[PDB]
Amino acid sequence: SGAIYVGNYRVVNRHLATHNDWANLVWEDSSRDLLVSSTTAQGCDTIARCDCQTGVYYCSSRRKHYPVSFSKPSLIFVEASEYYPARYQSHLMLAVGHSEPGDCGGILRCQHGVVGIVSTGGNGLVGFADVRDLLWLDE
Ligand SMILES: COc1cccc(Cl)c1CC(=O)N1CCC[C@H](C(N)=O)C1
Ligand SMILES: [Zn+2]
Repeated sequence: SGAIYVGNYRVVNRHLATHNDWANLVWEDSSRDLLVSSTTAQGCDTIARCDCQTGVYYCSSRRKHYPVSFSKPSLIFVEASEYYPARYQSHLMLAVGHSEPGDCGGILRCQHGVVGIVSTGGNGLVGFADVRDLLWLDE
């Protein structure tokens, strides 16, 4: 579990979105595992606007923050699941690190702010859904 609260928006993994999230829908992309819904209160999360490849993410399964090196956002193959058929997920960044299914939602940050959220993992790797290109989150 986990969300990014920036201004009047809540950004969550599309596979984990609630009824409230779909009833207050702004944007959703199944191929990115992202869903953005509207909130009635203000959010103070800063979104990073950068090309950073290092940062720190929260791993709920270890109750710990881990520093990571990660790749550029890209189309990576993701295996089938109860949420999606086997497909290419776009805007995905991979890093070597620990993750478990309940780890989706954990925030990845750099010196400039929120980079993205945990969306995939397995085999000693963690995948992050990038949010740095969604410029409308701050406007
Ligand atoms: C079950 O595989 C692992 C293993 C380690 C870590 C993790 Cl987060 C998972 C879960 C995983 O990657 N999923 C399940 C939920 C939807 C994700 C997606 N974005 O398509 C794909
Ligand atoms: Zn950065």
